[PDB]
Amino acid sequence: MSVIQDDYVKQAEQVIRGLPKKNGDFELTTTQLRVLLSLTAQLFDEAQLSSDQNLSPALRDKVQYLRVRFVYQAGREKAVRVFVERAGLLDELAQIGDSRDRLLKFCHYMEALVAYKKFLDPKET
Amino acid sequence: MSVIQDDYVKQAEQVIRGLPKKNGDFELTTTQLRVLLSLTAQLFDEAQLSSDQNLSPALRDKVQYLRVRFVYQAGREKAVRVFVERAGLLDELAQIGDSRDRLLKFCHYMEALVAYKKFLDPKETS
Amino acid sequence: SVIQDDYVKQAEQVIRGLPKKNGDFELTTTQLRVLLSLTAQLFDEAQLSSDQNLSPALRDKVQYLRVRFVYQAGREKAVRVFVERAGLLDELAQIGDSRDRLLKFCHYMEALVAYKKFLDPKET
Amino acid sequence: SVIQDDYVKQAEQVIRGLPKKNGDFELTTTQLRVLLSLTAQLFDEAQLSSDQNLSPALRDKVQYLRVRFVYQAGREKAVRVFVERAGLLDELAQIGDSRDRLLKFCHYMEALVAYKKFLDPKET
Amino acid sequence: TTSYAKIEITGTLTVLTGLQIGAGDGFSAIGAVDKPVVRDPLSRLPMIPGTSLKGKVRTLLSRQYGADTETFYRKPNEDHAHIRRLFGDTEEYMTGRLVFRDTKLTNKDDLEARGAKTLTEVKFENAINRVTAKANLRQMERVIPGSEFAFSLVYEVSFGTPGEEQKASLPSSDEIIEDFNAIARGLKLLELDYLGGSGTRGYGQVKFSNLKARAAVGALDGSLLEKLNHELAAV
Amino acid sequence: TTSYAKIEITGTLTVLTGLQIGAGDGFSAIGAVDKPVVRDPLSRLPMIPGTSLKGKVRTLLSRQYGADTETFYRKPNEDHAHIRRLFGDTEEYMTGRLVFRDTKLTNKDDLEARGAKTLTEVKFENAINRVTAKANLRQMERVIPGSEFAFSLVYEVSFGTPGEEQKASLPSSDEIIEDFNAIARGLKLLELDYLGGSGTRGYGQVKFSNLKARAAVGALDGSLLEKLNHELAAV
Amino acid sequence: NEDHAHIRRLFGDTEEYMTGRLVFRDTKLTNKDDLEARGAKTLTEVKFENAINRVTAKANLRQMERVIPGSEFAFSLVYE
Repeated sequence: MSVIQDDYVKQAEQVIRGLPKKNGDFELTTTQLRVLLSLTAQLFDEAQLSSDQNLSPALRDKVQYLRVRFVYQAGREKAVRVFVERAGLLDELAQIGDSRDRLLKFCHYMEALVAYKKFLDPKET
Repeated sequence: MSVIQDDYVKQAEQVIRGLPKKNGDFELTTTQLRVLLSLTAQLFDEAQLSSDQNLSPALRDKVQYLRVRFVYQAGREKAVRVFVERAGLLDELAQIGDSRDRLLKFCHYMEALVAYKKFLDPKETS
Repeated sequence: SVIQDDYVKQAEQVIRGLPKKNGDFELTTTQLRVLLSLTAQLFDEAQLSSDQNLSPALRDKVQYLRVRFVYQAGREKAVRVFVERAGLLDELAQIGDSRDRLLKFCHYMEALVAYKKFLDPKET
Repeated sequence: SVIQDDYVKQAEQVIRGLPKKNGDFELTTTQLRVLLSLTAQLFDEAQLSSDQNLSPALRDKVQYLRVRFVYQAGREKAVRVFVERAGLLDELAQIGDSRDRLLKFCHYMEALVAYKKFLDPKET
Repeated sequence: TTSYAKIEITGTLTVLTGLQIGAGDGFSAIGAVDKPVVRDPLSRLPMIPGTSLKGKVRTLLSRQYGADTETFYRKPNEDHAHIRRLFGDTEEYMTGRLVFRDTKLTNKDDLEARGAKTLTEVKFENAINRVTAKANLRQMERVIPGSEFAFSLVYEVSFGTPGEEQKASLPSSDEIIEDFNAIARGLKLLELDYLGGSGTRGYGQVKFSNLKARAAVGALDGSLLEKLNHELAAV
Repeated sequence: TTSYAKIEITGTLTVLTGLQIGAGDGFSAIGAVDKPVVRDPLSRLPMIPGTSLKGKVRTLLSRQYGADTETFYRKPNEDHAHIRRLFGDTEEYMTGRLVFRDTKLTNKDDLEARGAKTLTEVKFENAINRVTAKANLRQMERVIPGSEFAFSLVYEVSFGTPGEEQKASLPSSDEIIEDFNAIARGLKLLELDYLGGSGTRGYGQVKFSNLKARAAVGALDGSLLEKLNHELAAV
Repeated sequence: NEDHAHIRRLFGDTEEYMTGRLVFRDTKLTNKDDLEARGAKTLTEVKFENAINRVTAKANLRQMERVIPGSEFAFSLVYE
């Protein structure tokens, strides 16, 4: 019951090409997601060095906090709300109960949406 | 004891959905909780830096002031009155006592209610 | 001394025992807004002060507060049952010159107007 | 396929036509050092394999390299012109289950950086 | 002009009828009225925030210039070139030239020298019905009419923001007179108005006294500071 | 000079009106205002960065040196030769002789003893539409007045970057007093101006106290450390 | 190679004192468990800076990453 279609690079291109543009550019920039791309790097570098097949309760604690920080950021921003509901990130964060393998697929799918975000439009240098 | 359940993020989603409507747009705003959210953040920044599992007497008299500002704020607003009763914030504040990890448990549950309040509500988002 | 250590628990039982008419709570929160604006300024200068013993000016202001609790409870039947049940005229005689007796009194006083609005309708 | 036969003279066509600014060039090999190290660790591992179909442990190494080319081109201006004039991003999308298709990309990538450094007196 | 300068304009602001700026609205004390006033967060003194003082004078000056030229200025950045010169905008004059300040109460000891007990009074008001007259109550808090505030603002003389297609220059000494003439014209309009609050029901009548200019940084042109003190002489 | 030295200027920066150095983002995460302030990631205290204090003083000195010489400096490589040897550029004086430091709030326990429930206040401002007379509320956060930060600033006496066209030389005893006069002048302009944002509407007034120089490394002369303290006494 | 003789015998040069007597080491963060106990989410902070153009008064936002204050590194140095 995942949103990832086992390719996740075509799917990460089917999201950024469908984002609602404005008169000039996209309504979503990458400076609005810096607080969420900094918390997802701490989950990647912690779950990678773990040898177990299920998450530690100290590692499972900071997935609930990333789940709450996504809801708060999507609540006070219109462009982040239309981006979270398009990719399917808040429904996927409730699928990671304690699986290390389903947490690593989220971090691969997260940075395929950032790579095409820098590429598909200017004003990202 | 323990009016906050584990997996509190699922408990906070059902609290905000169970609020009165008043023509769609909610009766409760986050501006009515502004004097309360600025005191819980000061309490969370002082309990986190501590180390002992028992609260200092300079920290246990800021919990008693916080649970007397909740009662006064729920008395003169009817939108805040039902939200305090629906979430059980006065019963948890009386049962904190002196432990460090029933105060940090209260503040993590407090963040999830404000996070779901801005998400499930239009006439917001600026 | 009458004020306990956990003053919030005993300030709630005072409000539950106030007298009531066919409605409830004949004493309102507008009948003592001239007593609440004098208490809320004694709390400010006592907090900003640094010395432990009170000033001579910080005793003429406490002594003026005690003549207003009798001049307002005299001309009001609802107020004088509240002052005698909460014991506000007994506590103001204990504060001779100690600062922490004042701040413990002003914390207990503002825990009475918290449960005065919460334990009834008719106040917004 | 986008890669033509005798890619060595195709690779000289790409480096000869580039946005040469007021200096010599505008693209430097220090701007693609991260890409040149992930390719060299892929060519030196897919050559030592035996099966014609690529392993699933090598299938996700092509996927991380494809995301890496997309992120670098959108970040740097002078490397965005290089990846489309040479046709590199529409070449990584074809290597699904073929070992020899991976070697055609890596052999063509080696000839591009050889003429990149030889045709300017700034790099070495 | 000839050099860089900063001009300091000091004075005194005294309150004639009871003032209620009232931008607390929840942040204030627990034993307080429904609509409390702005206080200092440490010393609990009543205050004037300086954003209300700047926005009121810009609103009164946009109606004086909008009645002499017979146009309605719909929003800022559409104001006059004399209001957008000393107050800021976001189009061609990007910064002010006028720095307002927050103002605490000063004569606290002079009020307790007389017979004043609280720094803020509490006033009860009524709303009567024009048939079978019944009334509902409200309580208002306002600063007492003996209070005095230490008014001050700074004025800067420099190149400013010249724009991408222009040749930068300093404002001449004839232009500093027209800037100071519009300040004292905008301070005489405030003595008829009410500086925040109810106002039309008798609140916030205010008075200015002892307005004088200095030269805090750098010298002036000469025989120029005394004719800036004459524009401020008629308030 | 014929020696090497490192002089350290210490003092106290106090807060008169409320100060807001914004952060935009930066993880407050529980019901925070739309305009927060810069804090510390571990101690969670309000702080003043070294970029805000260096960049504000440099632009105030380029306005003064620029208007007194009738030249508008449009980039920091075009500044005066007394500005670029103190703050640095990328053509001739490669590194500046001054090192600014970040400051944190010191008197937290002093403010909590005098009755501060929070270290930052929340201010409710309100923009009024000129057509419909409606209300556009906003919430702003700022450091309360009375807060006090520890100020520190280092100065260096060495060869610097003596490029190939010139020979190397220590600064003489007349160039060091010429530099400390520009430091004391530049810190006196900040007291007649603001720090941070929203300063034309009353924010961010500061004041300097107890400025004193001290030779931490090396040997100065006998009548040099009393001439450098004579310059800092005018602030 | 033009430094003082006291400099070139501790740090080394290529003409007289071919190798230095001091051996420096690389150091990494040690109190990583002490920082996370006191409520530090990430080991680095992202700082937002600005560069105001003096002609048009416009902002130029940049983002810098830096190690937070309070960190500790186990210093080491060997002399021979």
